[PDB]
Amino acid sequence: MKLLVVDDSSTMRRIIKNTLSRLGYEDVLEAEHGVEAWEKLDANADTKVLITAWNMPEMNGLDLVKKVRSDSRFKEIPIIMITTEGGKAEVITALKAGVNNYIVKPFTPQVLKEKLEVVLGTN
Ligand SMILES: [Mg+2]
Repeated sequence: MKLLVVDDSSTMRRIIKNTLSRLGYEDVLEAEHGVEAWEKLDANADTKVLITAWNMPEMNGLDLVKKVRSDSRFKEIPIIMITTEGGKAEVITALKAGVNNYIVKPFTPQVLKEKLEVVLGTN
């Protein structure tokens, strides 16, 4: 169960990684921007779950998600967006692009655990 977590906020990366860890998910690769996230996906196609923010330089997560969905080896990859984009327009925009679960920032560590548990259960 190989996860890639993409967020330009290093403390958010920390929280998601620790929370994944507490749910029994240890094989987490990180990225800061959509470009590095795409290169990582592209070079490590055995990745199982993409977790991405939206707002970031060097390609936003929306364009990251569309680029992932268009790729022939990532059509069924589960995509979780974790974003401050709480507006429904953005939720709609993102499900349209291929986002499968949407978690809205901000959250307590314990709220993130409950919410990731809903999507991923434990491993
Ligand atoms: Mg936040």
